[PDB]
Amino acid sequence: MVKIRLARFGSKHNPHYRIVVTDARRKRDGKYIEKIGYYDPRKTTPDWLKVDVERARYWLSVGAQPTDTARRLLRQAGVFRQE
Amino acid sequence: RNLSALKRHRQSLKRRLRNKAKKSAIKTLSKKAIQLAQEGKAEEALKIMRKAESLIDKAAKGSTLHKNAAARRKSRLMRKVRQLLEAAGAPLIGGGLSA
Amino acid sequence: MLTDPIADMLTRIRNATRVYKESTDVPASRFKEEILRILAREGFIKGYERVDVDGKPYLRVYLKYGPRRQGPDPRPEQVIHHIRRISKPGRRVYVGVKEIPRVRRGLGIAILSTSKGVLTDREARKLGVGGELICEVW
Amino acid sequence: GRYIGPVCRLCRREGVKLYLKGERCYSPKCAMERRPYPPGQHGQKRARRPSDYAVRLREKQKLRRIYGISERQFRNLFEEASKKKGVTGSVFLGLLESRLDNVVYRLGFAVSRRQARQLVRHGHITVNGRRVDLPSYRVRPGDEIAVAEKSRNLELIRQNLEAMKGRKVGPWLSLDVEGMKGKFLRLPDREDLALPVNEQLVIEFYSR
Amino acid sequence: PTINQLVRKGREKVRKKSKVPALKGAPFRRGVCTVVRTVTPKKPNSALRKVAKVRLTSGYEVTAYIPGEGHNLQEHSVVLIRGGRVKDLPGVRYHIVRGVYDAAGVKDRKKSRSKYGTKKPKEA
Amino acid sequence: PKKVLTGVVVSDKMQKTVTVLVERQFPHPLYGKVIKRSKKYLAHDPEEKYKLGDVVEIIESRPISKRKRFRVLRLVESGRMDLVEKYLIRRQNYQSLSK
RNA sequence: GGCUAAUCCCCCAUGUGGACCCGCCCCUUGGGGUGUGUCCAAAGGGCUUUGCCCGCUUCCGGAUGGGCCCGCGUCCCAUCAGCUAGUUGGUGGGGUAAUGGCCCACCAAGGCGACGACGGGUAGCCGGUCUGAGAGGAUGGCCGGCCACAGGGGCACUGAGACACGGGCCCCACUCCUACGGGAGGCAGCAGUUAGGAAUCUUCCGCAAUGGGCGCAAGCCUGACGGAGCGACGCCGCUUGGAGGAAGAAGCCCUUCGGGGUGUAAACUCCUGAACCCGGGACGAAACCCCCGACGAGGGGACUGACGGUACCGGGGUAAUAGCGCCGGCCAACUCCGUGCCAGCAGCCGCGGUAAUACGGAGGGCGCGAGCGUUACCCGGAUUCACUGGGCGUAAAGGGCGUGUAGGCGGCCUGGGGCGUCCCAUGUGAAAGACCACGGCUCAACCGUGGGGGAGCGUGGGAUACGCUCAGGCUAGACG
RNA sequence: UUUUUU
RNA sequence: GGGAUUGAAAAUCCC
Ligand SMILES: [Mg+2]
Ligand SMILES: [Mg+2]
Ligand SMILES: [Mg+2]
Ligand SMILES: [Mg+2]
Ligand SMILES: [Mg+2]
Ligand SMILES: [Mg+2]
Ligand SMILES: [Mg+2]
Ligand SMILES: [Mg+2]
Ligand SMILES: [Mg+2]
Ligand SMILES: [Mg+2]
Ligand SMILES: [Mg+2]
Ligand SMILES: [Mg+2]
Ligand SMILES: [Mg+2]
Ligand SMILES: [Mg+2]
Ligand SMILES: [Mg+2]
Ligand SMILES: [Mg+2]
Ligand SMILES: [Mg+2]
Ligand SMILES: [Mg+2]
Ligand SMILES: [Mg+2]
Ligand SMILES: [Mg+2]
Ligand SMILES: [Mg+2]
Ligand SMILES: [Mg+2]
Ligand SMILES: [Mg+2]
Ligand SMILES: [Mg+2]
Ligand SMILES: [Mg+2]
Ligand SMILES: [Mg+2]
Ligand SMILES: [Mg+2]
Ligand SMILES: [Mg+2]
Ligand SMILES: [Mg+2]
Ligand SMILES: [Mg+2]
Ligand SMILES: [Mg+2]
Ligand SMILES: [Mg+2]
Ligand SMILES: [Mg+2]
Ligand SMILES: [Mg+2]
Ligand SMILES: [Mg+2]
Ligand SMILES: [Mg+2]
Ligand SMILES: [Mg+2]
Ligand SMILES: [Mg+2]
Ligand SMILES: [Mg+2]
Ligand SMILES: [Mg+2]
Ligand SMILES: [Mg+2]
Ligand SMILES: [Mg+2]
Ligand SMILES: [Mg+2]
Ligand SMILES: [Mg+2]
Ligand SMILES: [Mg+2]
Ligand SMILES: [Mg+2]
Ligand SMILES: [Mg+2]
Ligand SMILES: [Mg+2]
Ligand SMILES: [Mg+2]
Ligand SMILES: [Mg+2]
Ligand SMILES: [Mg+2]
Ligand SMILES: [Mg+2]
Ligand SMILES: [Mg+2]
Ligand SMILES: [Mg+2]
Ligand SMILES: [Mg+2]
Ligand SMILES: [Mg+2]
Ligand SMILES: [Mg+2]
Ligand SMILES: [Mg+2]
Ligand SMILES: [Mg+2]
Ligand SMILES: [Mg+2]
Ligand SMILES: [Mg+2]
Ligand SMILES: [Mg+2]
Ligand SMILES: [Mg+2]
Ligand SMILES: [Mg+2]
Ligand SMILES: [Mg+2]
Ligand SMILES: [Mg+2]
Ligand SMILES: [Mg+2]
Ligand SMILES: [Mg+2]
Ligand SMILES: [Mg+2]
Ligand SMILES: [Mg+2]
Ligand SMILES: [Mg+2]
Ligand SMILES: [Mg+2]
Ligand SMILES: [Mg+2]
Ligand SMILES: [Mg+2]
Ligand SMILES: [Mg+2]
Ligand SMILES: [Mg+2]
Ligand SMILES: [Mg+2]
Ligand SMILES: [Mg+2]
Ligand SMILES: [Mg+2]
Ligand SMILES: [Mg+2]
Ligand SMILES: [Mg+2]
Ligand SMILES: [Mg+2]
Ligand SMILES: [Mg+2]
Ligand SMILES: [Mg+2]
Ligand SMILES: [Mg+2]
Ligand SMILES: [Mg+2]
Ligand SMILES: [Mg+2]
Ligand SMILES: [Mg+2]
Ligand SMILES: [Mg+2]
Ligand SMILES: [Mg+2]
Ligand SMILES: [Mg+2]
Ligand SMILES: [Mg+2]
Ligand SMILES: [Mg+2]
Ligand SMILES: [Mg+2]
Ligand SMILES: [Mg+2]
Ligand SMILES: [Mg+2]
Ligand SMILES: [Mg+2]
Ligand SMILES: [Mg+2]
Ligand SMILES: [Mg+2]
Ligand SMILES: [Mg+2]
Ligand SMILES: [Mg+2]
Ligand SMILES: [Mg+2]
Ligand SMILES: [Mg+2]
Ligand SMILES: [Mg+2]
Ligand SMILES: [Mg+2]
Ligand SMILES: [Mg+2]
Ligand SMILES: [Mg+2]
Ligand SMILES: [Mg+2]
Ligand SMILES: [Mg+2]
Ligand SMILES: [Mg+2]
Ligand SMILES: [Mg+2]
Ligand SMILES: [Mg+2]
Ligand SMILES: [Mg+2]
Ligand SMILES: [Mg+2]
Ligand SMILES: [Mg+2]
Ligand SMILES: [Mg+2]
Ligand SMILES: [Mg+2]
Ligand SMILES: [Mg+2]
Ligand SMILES: [Mg+2]
Ligand SMILES: [Mg+2]
Ligand SMILES: [Mg+2]
Ligand SMILES: [Mg+2]
Ligand SMILES: [Mg+2]
Ligand SMILES: [Mg+2]
Ligand SMILES: [Mg+2]
Ligand SMILES: [Mg+2]
Ligand SMILES: [Mg+2]
Ligand SMILES: [Mg+2]
Ligand SMILES: [Mg+2]
Ligand SMILES: [Mg+2]
Ligand SMILES: [Mg+2]
Ligand SMILES: [Zn+2]
Repeated sequence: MVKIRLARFGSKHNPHYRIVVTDARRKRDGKYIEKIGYYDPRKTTPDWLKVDVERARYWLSVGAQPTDTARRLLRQAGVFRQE
Repeated sequence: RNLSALKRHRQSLKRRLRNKAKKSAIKTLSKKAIQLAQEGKAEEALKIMRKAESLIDKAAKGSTLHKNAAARRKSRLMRKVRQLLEAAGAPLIGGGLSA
Repeated sequence: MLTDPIADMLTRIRNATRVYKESTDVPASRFKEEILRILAREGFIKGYERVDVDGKPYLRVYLKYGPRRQGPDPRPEQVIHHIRRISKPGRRVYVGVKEIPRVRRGLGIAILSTSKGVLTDREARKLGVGGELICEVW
Repeated sequence: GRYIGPVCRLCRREGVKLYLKGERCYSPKCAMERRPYPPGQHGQKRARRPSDYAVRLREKQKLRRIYGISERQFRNLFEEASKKKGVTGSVFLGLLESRLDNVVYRLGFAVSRRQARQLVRHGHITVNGRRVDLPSYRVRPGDEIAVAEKSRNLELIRQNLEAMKGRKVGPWLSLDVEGMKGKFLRLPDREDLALPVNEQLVIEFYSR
Repeated sequence: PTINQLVRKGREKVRKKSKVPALKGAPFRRGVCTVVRTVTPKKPNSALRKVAKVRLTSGYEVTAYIPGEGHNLQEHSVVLIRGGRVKDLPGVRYHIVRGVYDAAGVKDRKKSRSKYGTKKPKEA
Repeated sequence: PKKVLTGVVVSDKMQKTVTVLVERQFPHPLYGKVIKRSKKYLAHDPEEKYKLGDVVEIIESRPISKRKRFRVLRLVESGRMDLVEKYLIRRQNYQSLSK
């Protein structure tokens, strides 16, 4: 089952994530299908979250499955906002 | 010690017996049907070949033959019967095969 | 038989200039004639002309040299200091348009044979085509 | 930890006045006064014609010892400049002159380089309002290098800024003397520096 | 060689042979001494150079030079082998590390103490 | 694209199969000159059409046997034994250079 | 031996539909449609119990992951030259998801090799990394991708997937239990022990974060992971003070006995304040969940730390580790005494046999500095395997000579083709790295965001000078 | 015969 | 093992 989740790319005590589409069976930091954004949890920069919604909306159409965290971020960039 | 994935091996052997036996009947009926075709008896070969087909497609319902593996045997069976029935043909029952 | 007629011609010119011949004949071929045209255009020779020698065509090449020099060895400077065949038989040398070399930091030429014709490097880079690299001349 | 030891001895071995001592390299005591010969037992002996290497070596030391840097940071700085676009020679200088510790000296907040080093290391120096206690920190063009108001009442700072009234500052620097502020306007040019150093000799030192 | 010749046979990379068969190409190797000798050197010099035969953990038996002014090395002491030859004795390719298991460092050595394996003294 | 090659038939002697010899030209990666290698492909000929000396196109196909992954696309040119005798003579030279 | 439940197993039914034989139609390898005939479906549970949630069945498609096939590339030895019996192909069959000598029966007698077969040696491969002006050489640790293995060897079962590290069977070696009949094991998982070795760590904390498994969920499991510990092992930042201070103390060192040197260095005067103490004290954490709204969008609200009372901020505040190598030339830095071919140094050339800047110590100097030296190995200098970029009269090197096989190479003119070669477009060239730019840790190392490049190969389009090829002609080469 | 050519 | 001997050694010669 292909999934939308976070991969860790920071350094020790400096985490930086890549919101990422990959098969749930690969390592969390290993090869992935597409990079669909990034996440800085410590909010060190004015832009610590980006998505490219229209691409995230694609992978949900074909049945990717976001983590509880990935979804919490996708909702922040309004992938699911429908008005 | 004593991980209870041993339960998995237990069930393994049960399924072994189920699959094993289903296939035994497939083989025993196919050979029976081909024999009658080779011996010219057209009605009896068809009546049997139908059960073989039914037994085959039924084994595909479970995890025994699941794939196109079922179609192989069905294909090879119907082929051999109709050909072996090409010796004083007269395909009496005509049930299984096509006009 | 002659082995590489072009290097042969390049050498006829090379050997003739070192003794300051006024002219030199090379056996006539159209391809050779197209090399001689680039040199004549580029100012390395006065020029060439077709001519017969015992029935068979040849090409007189009219070399040029500098002014007579001062004390010992008055012999003039050469116009062709260096001529060297690059792509020979038995090892052929082709270059793409980006692989075309800068000869003597621009003060020389490199005669390319391209699908658009025998060109100098500058003309070939401007025409945007590569090809077989015939020789450096500087 | 950088070189810590006698200094007006290095004034001597280079044969040029080195101003690492701050004051008294101005007063007639620098020992470049009435002792310009190198240190040691063989100082007064007639020197042998230096090797082509010996020249290039003494020239880098002339430069490195001026800024009070370990060869490590010094060599890294140089290999940095040979990569950046522009003259490897001058760019190198602009990077040493961008060191905070040197900037503090150039701005006359401290008497010497070494004293400016201690002022930074002890947090007395502000960069754009924040404290910076790293001497190696590189100053950007435009940054405000001030004195932390905690130390603005300190007698060593009021001492050095007292003598700074009316003294002129570098064409790439400017300072407010009362509020103890200061600004790094732009990188300095080769011409801007009066350093008695031939950079081309230093580039040639690292060619080998 | 014609280009064709290079296409047919080509150049041959030169294989460099090792000057130190301290096997596994290790940086050091430890061994046990067999003899402790003193050997006369090659032509232009003369002295009594102290050496030792050593059975190695590599399975080899080789001579080794004992550096320094004096040594405590005996017939049965165990030692560490360094590598690097002694020019003026033939067939001596490896040195001995002083300050290792049973080869004491050189006493009263005050200049080059990393080599010769001696500690730092006190000054009153 | 299924790879397409063009070579010459050098072996008739199998059943429903021909040996096609496919030459190749390229610059040497270091020494540059244009060098000429050539590899033999076992091509499938179901109708036994093609013969010795025929220059044929060959096309990457679904495996027919071991060693057989190409079929004969079309006949480019028929009957040039000069190409075959170049290969025959070469193979025949191998009987020296042993002992 | 006996009883029993089910989302366990089976039979009948319904045939959306799919499977199979045959026919036909379109496509073109076994792709898609169609007709007749035959064969094939299922399982329930939960509640806010009239409706909804979790599931079940057959089929079409998507997505992701993978099997198999092909072109090209992929180390050394020719003192390995001939190898091959399922071996090469064929017909039919078995097998599998599927092609295939994958296996089988029968037929034909083939297949491979100097363009290196067969044999031997060595070795996981790549992204990359080190080096180098480059071309190249070397390498494949960490991180990322593919592969193979799980004490050695073989085999299957279960399953969507395995021929399965912590699953099963058998043979072998080894350890443990053994009532001697027979059994149990399998750290190349994390730590840890032991052996070998020059040498490589904690039987640590945690489920708080990210990710994975099961579950409606609550939650459970996770030595993946996130953190801490030890080791200057690497990199980076940082301290061992700063300013004043004698034409210049003592000591030590040299001396022409005048003096010179260590050296503003110390002492001493003033200032700052690494350590350490005190107070405060994190980001990493917002969802899952609950409530509103329809269990959607959206809004609202609540719990949740290993690191850790650590980072960091504020207050107080002490002058507070320096070492190691070298000083004959290459190569930066020199004098005295000691020793007399001794003791010793030595990377090479060489020093030492009574004045040694080369041994040993001292004084001094040079170089780096929490490091500095050494040994091993790799590239470099080495244009010393020479593609870039070398050579063979006497320096290493022309085969004793001919004949000629393969191969390499090919005069002048025209035309066709467009294989090499060149141009355009396009796909591919994962990420990380490298490069440029900006940004986040006070800087940096480290990390983040964005940008550009790229040989190679696929595909489409084009050019035709040169090389290739086919057709024609010439006579200067060659032959008669 | 051995080192050292000053 | 100390003297002659040599720049110093080997050798040779002397207690
Ligand atoms: Mg996977
Ligand atoms: Mg993005
Ligand atoms: Mg935002
Ligand atoms: Mg956004
Ligand atoms: Mg989770
Ligand atoms: Mg949507
Ligand atoms: Mg709306
Ligand atoms: Mg068990
Ligand atoms: Mg279970
Ligand atoms: Mg039976
Ligand atoms: Mg039935
Ligand atoms: Mg199965
Ligand atoms: Mg060339
Ligand atoms: Mg190209
Ligand atoms: Mg160029
Ligand atoms: Mg070039
Ligand atoms: Mg253009
Ligand atoms: Mg530069
Ligand atoms: Mg530039
Ligand atoms: Mg100033
Ligand atoms: Mg300026
Ligand atoms: Mg360099
Ligand atoms: Mg090759
Ligand atoms: Mg060849
Ligand atoms: Mg070779
Ligand atoms: Mg070895
Ligand atoms: Mg051995
Ligand atoms: Mg051994
Ligand atoms: Mg050595
Ligand atoms: Mg061909
Ligand atoms: Mg045939
Ligand atoms: Mg090749
Ligand atoms: Mg190569
Ligand atoms: Mg090349
Ligand atoms: Mg066909
Ligand atoms: Mg066609
Ligand atoms: Mg051929
Ligand atoms: Mg029972
Ligand atoms: Mg029972
Ligand atoms: Mg039914
Ligand atoms: Mg229907
Ligand atoms: Mg038919
Ligand atoms: Mg029907
Ligand atoms: Mg069921
Ligand atoms: Mg219900
Ligand atoms: Mg109900
Ligand atoms: Mg109920
Ligand atoms: Mg697919
Ligand atoms: Mg696929
Ligand atoms: Mg080898
Ligand atoms: Mg074979
Ligand atoms: Mg065999
Ligand atoms: Mg056999
Ligand atoms: Mg078959
Ligand atoms: Mg299977
Ligand atoms: Mg089949
Ligand atoms: Mg047959
Ligand atoms: Mg081949
Ligand atoms: Mg061949
Ligand atoms: Mg082998
Ligand atoms: Mg191996
Ligand atoms: Mg580089
Ligand atoms: Mg390589
Ligand atoms: Mg390798
Ligand atoms: Mg390689
Ligand atoms: Mg390799
Ligand atoms: Mg590891
Ligand atoms: Mg890496
Ligand atoms: Mg990591
Ligand atoms: Mg790896
Ligand atoms: Mg692969
Ligand atoms: Mg195995
Ligand atoms: Mg095994
Ligand atoms: Mg399953
Ligand atoms: Mg496996
Ligand atoms: Mg396996
Ligand atoms: Mg295990
Ligand atoms: Mg077990
Ligand atoms: Mg068992
Ligand atoms: Mg051993
Ligand atoms: Mg041990
Ligand atoms: Mg660890
Ligand atoms: Mg679930
Ligand atoms: Mg509930
Ligand atoms: Mg547990
Ligand atoms: Mg970890
Ligand atoms: Mg450091
Ligand atoms: Mg001082
Ligand atoms: Mg304070
Ligand atoms: Mg938090
Ligand atoms: Mg928060
Ligand atoms: Mg939770
Ligand atoms: Mg409600
Ligand atoms: Mg919400
Ligand atoms: Mg404080
Ligand atoms: Mg002090
Ligand atoms: Mg010198
Ligand atoms: Mg020494
Ligand atoms: Mg004496
Ligand atoms: Mg003396
Ligand atoms: Mg002497
Ligand atoms: Mg000395
Ligand atoms: Mg000495
Ligand atoms: Mg000293
Ligand atoms: Mg080191
Ligand atoms: Mg080397
Ligand atoms: Mg080289
Ligand atoms: Mg050599
Ligand atoms: Mg060459
Ligand atoms: Mg050149
Ligand atoms: Mg040479
Ligand atoms: Mg020759
Ligand atoms: Mg001779
Ligand atoms: Mg001869
Ligand atoms: Mg001949
Ligand atoms: Mg020939
Ligand atoms: Mg030609
Ligand atoms: Mg030809
Ligand atoms: Mg044409
Ligand atoms: Mg045509
Ligand atoms: Mg073309
Ligand atoms: Mg491209
Ligand atoms: Mg990349
Ligand atoms: Mg590089
Ligand atoms: Mg910054
Ligand atoms: Mg590109
Ligand atoms: Mg194309
Ligand atoms: Mg005639
Ligand atoms: Mg004649
Ligand atoms: Mg005599
Ligand atoms: Mg001499
Ligand atoms: Zn001074």
